[PDB]
Amino acid sequence: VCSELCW
Repeated sequence: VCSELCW
């Protein structure tokens, strides 16, 4: 799960 670390 990656949101922040992908944006």
